Amino acid sequence: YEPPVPTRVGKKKKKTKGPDAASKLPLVTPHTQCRLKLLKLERIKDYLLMEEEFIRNQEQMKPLEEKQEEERSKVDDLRGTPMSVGTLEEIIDDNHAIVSTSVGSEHYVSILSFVDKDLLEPGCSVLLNHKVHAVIGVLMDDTDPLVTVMKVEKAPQETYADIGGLDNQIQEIKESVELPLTHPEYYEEMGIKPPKGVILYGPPGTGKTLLAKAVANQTSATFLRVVGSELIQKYLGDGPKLVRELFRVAEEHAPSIVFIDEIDAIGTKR
Amino acid sequence: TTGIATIEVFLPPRLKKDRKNLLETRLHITGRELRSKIAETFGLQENYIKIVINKKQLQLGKTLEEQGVAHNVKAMVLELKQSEEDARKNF
Amino acid sequence: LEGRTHIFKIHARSMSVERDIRFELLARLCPNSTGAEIRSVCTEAGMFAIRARRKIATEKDFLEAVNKVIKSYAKFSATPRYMTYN
Amino acid sequence: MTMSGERECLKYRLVGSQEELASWGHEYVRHLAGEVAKEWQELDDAEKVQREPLLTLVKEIVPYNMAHNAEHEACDLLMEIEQVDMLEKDIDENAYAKVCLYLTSCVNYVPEPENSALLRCALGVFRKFSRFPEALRLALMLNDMELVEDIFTSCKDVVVQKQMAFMLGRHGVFLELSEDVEEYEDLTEIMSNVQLNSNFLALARELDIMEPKVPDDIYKTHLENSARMNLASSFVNGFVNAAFGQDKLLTDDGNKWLYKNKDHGMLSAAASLGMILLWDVDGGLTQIDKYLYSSEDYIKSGALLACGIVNSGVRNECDPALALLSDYVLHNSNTMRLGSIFGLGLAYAGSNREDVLTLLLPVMGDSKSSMEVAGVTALACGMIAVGSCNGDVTSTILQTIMEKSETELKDTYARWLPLGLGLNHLGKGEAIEAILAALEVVSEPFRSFANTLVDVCAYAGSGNVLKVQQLLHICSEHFDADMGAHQGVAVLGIALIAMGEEIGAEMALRTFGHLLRYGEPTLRRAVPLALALISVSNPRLNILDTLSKFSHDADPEVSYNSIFAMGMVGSGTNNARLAAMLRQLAQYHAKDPNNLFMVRLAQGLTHLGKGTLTLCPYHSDRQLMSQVAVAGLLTVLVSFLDVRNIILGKSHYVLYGLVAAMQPRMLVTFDEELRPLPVSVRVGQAVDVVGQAGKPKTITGFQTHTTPVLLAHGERAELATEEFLPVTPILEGFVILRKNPNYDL
Amino acid sequence: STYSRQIKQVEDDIQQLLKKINELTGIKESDTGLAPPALWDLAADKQTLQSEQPLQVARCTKIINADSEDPKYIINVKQFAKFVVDLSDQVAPTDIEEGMRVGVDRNKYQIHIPLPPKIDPTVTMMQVEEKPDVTYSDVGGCKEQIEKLREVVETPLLHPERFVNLGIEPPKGVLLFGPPGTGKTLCARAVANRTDACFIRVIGSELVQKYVGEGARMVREL
Ligand SMILES: Nc1ncnc2c1ncn2[C@@H]1O[C@H](COP(=O)(O)OP(=O)(O)OP(=O)(O)O)[C@@H](O)[C@H]1O
Ligand SMILES: Nc1ncnc2c1ncn2[C@@H]1O[C@H](COP(=O)(O)OP(=O)(O)OP(=O)(O)O)[C@@H](O)[C@H]1O
Ligand SMILES: [Mg+2]
Ligand SMILES: [Mg+2]
Repeated sequence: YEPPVPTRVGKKKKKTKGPDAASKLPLVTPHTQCRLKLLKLERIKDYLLMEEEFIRNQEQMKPLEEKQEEERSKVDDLRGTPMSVGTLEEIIDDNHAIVSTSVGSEHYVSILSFVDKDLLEPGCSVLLNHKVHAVIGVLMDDTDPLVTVMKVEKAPQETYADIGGLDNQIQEIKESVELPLTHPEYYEEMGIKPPKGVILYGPPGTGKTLLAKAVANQTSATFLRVVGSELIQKYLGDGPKLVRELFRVAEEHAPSIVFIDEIDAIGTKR
Repeated sequence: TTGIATIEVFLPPRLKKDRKNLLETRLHITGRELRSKIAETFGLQENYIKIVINKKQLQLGKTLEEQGVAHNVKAMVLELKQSEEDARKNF
Repeated sequence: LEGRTHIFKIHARSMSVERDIRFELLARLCPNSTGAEIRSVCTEAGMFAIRARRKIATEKDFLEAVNKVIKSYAKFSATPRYMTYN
Repeated sequence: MTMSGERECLKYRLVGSQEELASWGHEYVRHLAGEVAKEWQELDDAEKVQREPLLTLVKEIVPYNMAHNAEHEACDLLMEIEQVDMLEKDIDENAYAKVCLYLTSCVNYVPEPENSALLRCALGVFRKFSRFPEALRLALMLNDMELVEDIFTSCKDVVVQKQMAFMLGRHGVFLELSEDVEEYEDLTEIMSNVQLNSNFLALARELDIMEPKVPDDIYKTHLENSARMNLASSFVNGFVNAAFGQDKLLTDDGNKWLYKNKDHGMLSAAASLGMILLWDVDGGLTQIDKYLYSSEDYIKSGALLACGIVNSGVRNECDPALALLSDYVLHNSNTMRLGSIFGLGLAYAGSNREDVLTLLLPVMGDSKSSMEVAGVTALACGMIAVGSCNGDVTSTILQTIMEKSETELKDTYARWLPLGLGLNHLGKGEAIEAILAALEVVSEPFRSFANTLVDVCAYAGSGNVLKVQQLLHICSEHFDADMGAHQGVAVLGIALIAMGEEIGAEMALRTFGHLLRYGEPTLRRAVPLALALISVSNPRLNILDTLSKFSHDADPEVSYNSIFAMGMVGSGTNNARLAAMLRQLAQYHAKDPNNLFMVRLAQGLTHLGKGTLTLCPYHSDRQLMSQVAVAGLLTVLVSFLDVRNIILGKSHYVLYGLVAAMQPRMLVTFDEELRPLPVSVRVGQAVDVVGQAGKPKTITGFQTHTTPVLLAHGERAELATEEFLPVTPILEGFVILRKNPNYDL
Repeated sequence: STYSRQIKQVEDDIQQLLKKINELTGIKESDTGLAPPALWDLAADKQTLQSEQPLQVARCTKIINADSEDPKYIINVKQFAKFVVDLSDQVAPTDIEEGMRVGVDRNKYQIHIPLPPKIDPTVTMMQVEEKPDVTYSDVGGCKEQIEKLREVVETPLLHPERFVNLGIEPPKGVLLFGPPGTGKTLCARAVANRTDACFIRVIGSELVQKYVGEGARMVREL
């Protein structure tokens, strides 16, 4: 007996998330309403016409069993109902995986073809057939309550005009969290990456959190707010775990701004 | 002119000489004499050179006019590793 | 000094610097500085040039960057405390 | 201006006051110009006495549009009325670059005859301003040999002529200058690429990659938790060390290694020894000579083909390859023949040399010449006469094709006979109708295969959506193999036509996906070849993932083609991710000799020339098509339509056709005396700069390197400083730099 | 502006065409992890669902009478049960060892396939799959340090033949130390970029766990 050899390189899912999928039409330039943009749009249109005619013909002389709605119905029949929710423990092969159900019992099952195999990573929530436990899908994990806790859903109403006297501070923070997003061409032409991190320090009530609110008002990036004392957890390793998950959520919603307010409170308070 | 041929010859870049160099010789001579004088005229060892005239390999036995050589003809020098007889005897 | 000059060359490679930037002088101006401080000096020189709406960073910009990073930020430097640990 | 204004807004401005147009507004005159074009389309011949004021309106509108940086809007006006000719009259020195750039960007989509019309108009604008390098590029896009000669001899600047000679040598176009022309010697040497080997070796020494690489360093078997194996390893050794002149495995005593291969493997392995000596004719033949005297039938002909591989891409004034290969094209042994014609074709690709073609042509008609030999002869004679529409080659290929029996045409080597024919008329367009009429008399299903092949080769790199529609109609009707052979050619033809411009290629990627999804095996056995052709040396992740999804395909031919396409797509890119995928496939396909051989081939291609070579047929900012590179890629890919019998069979030497497509992804800056000149440059992904006015950046995500740097696909390079002025705007290949008078003022 | 009306007309036509194409082909769902229909091998999926039976993961505990022709294997099926089973006819007796994970059927629980050892998913994700974008050319002033690091962590892997011949056992551990910002993690990223073997990044704070002995378990599984 020989162990199976996967054909996919690595064990992690595809990094790209939430793309245009099959609607990734080529970027036509220039955006100006000129005849060259017109010609590029016509070329895309002719390729779409050819594609449409070809697909219509193929589906026309395809068998009654092999039709888009018929194949979708067959996929539903293959999945069956209900579809159990298990945990992807290991990817043994391209079409074989060890998955653990909610009762803690593991099974060496087969991954069916219609499963999005690039969405499979260890620990991901998978959907399995009720009877044979074969992997029939991958469950799009719902937003964590902690993800909701960090993310600032509505931008604060405090703007830069509501801040008085912090002209230099506003300029310095804009050069690091606002200008790199609105005008990246400055940094690209200068050959430097923007200033990596920014810490606002000063006596209480001076306007550090007010400036952070003003940044959150006029930012196109996801804003995550965390108080330093929130990083102190009740269990060992839960603090590092929370920090790791906070920056994982920051990476998920890129571009993003992570505001670790009152950071010193992690150490000054016991 | 007067039965003397202007043969422009090409030298390998290893011998860092003027690649656009000229040889002058009779045509009654044969490929053996031409090869020997080509080796002498630019400081080369005769045993390890192949000669290319008129986009054809220089047959050594046949004389130049019966070879097909003419005036202002291009020549090419090939450095050889292992002699023809020694390469043939090698295996 | 040689290592700091090398780091300055590494981080200012893609910079739109002037023609006569004395990177050896800049390396001499920050005796005990980590490579991160040198990268920040390059970035802050670029930021000084950008703030003045200039596409090329002069030597004066690098001098102000050294003053801001090596000197002004020296209160927060992790270096003096951490070389006792190493 | 407010309502439709059909034949109205023009009319009152035409009959009313005829004062300066811009006095009535920019928007009003824009609407007036649009209406002018609309009614110009309506007007017939009998209304030629109706355009008297219209010419005045356009002659006043064009300078007005150029005054307010609305040059692109001006361009549409003369484009619609098909009267771009007077544009060159009103071009100023502040806008020639923008108008020429826009017109050139438009040419990829307008069909004939507006194709050549726009091309010649932009060429005239460039010529008026003495922008000789871009004028030469534009003429090369027009394949107008007379115009190439006129542009080359019109310029009085010797340095500009040297840069133009470098461009011509890269493109594979050669000129026979007159001895009266000053600096004839060096110009001819530049155009003949005799110094290409020395420049490449100097680069490699500078880029400290001169050390030879054993195929073990590519396989990396120590990280992994036969005759075919040896032949694959020889191919990897040839590909990785291509054009380097040194190898630890064949440049040493390679007799043990060379005899480690068996049967036709010895054919390729010895021929592989010519790959390391690519472009190094003088030194390469010095190593071929030792194996030229081998008694074994395969070794001598392998060295014969290695001769042509060595001479490929470089034009030697005293033809060595012809001399060494002429005496073996009618040899009694078919293997000595096979090596000789293929080497001669590789050595003189894109030359249209009448002497070589006359020496080679009777070989196809020889009785002793097998079908393999006839196909090889067709491939060669096509490669010499690629895009030339040679009458002799066409006539003899037609004679050979119709002389063969119907059962003889069942052999897949006959598939090479139209290809060379197709190579003869590569990119010519509508010059195949006589050829198609001649092919109509050929029996079927070979007639459909031949017709598809020649038609595609004629419309290669044109983007003609009509021909793509015809090819998709051919692909539509599937047959429950023997009758469906030409479907794979049509699938390859979609790529061969759509490769011209980026939008068409990205659009055709979806069509290739649909062909892989709905198509039959023979239909889907060619989609990987189409993906490789349309994205060669361009390892974009979409095509790589698509090919990976089918690497372990149920159909063995689909698997082989997908693996080879993965290799070709990242060929010469040295892609780390693709190398990891290929290693994983080698582990997965360990017990499958054919799939493992394909994986080794892909690994060898991925590190072609140690990452310093490219197989992409497009240079000069992906606007100039290299006909020799297209011919080599076409040879290999069409031979891959029968990978079971040709590649995996006894005819793997056809892979050396890729030698015709090997060029260095180069940026070497030379002084005015042709010595190397290191300069700081910025290399970054190319950015389209059509439309947006002012000075837009043409590169994004760039880095600063010294000039001896390798440019990836789609990566432009701009001089970082202004100390030097480039002779040509395109910073690819060999570029000459001149000291800027403004710098250090 | 003269082309604007035609621009919008052709753009709307293109959007309608794209929607129409997606109607016949697919691209939908994506919340239940459905692959695009171009990859649906439904007949093979049905054949797999019928022929390929599910296998419960158990752990072999003891082999009784391994010498004779009737060896019985005590398996511990996770949270399910414990059984005394026998190997299937398609598994060699020497392919199953005590203490290794196996996969058995649901009817007679006969051992059907030996399985890889269980590894924590958090440990599995610790291995680097995307190499960093830092080379040794991005580290300045550390010539001797980089050379010493490479001749321990890179050279023995690249060219082991230079070490076995002289009976040489290369060092198997390197500690990079220095003040913050000096380039320790930069050099580690350079190593991970240049390396070809499996590279695993472990942060010390990741080895701190809530429960007793869990960190040692993660180290053992690593
Ligand atoms: N410079 C200022 N201009 C205008 N309003 C200000 C300024 N500084 C503070 N404020 C007001 O004071 C309020 C409270 O200050 P804020 O919470 O921003 O201070 P802080 O420096 O972040 O303090 P802490 O250290 O206590 O977190 C703000 O919401 C804002 O309305
Ligand atoms: N020798 C160096 N050459 C070039 N750049 C350097 C060098 N040392 C540090 N840098 C720069 O400074 C940054 C400091 O980050 P780095 O990961 O190297 O720090 P570190 O030594 O691991 O610090 P810490 O001990 O806080 O983890 C690097 O990302 C790099 O950009
Ligand atoms: Mg606060
Ligand atoms: Mg660190």
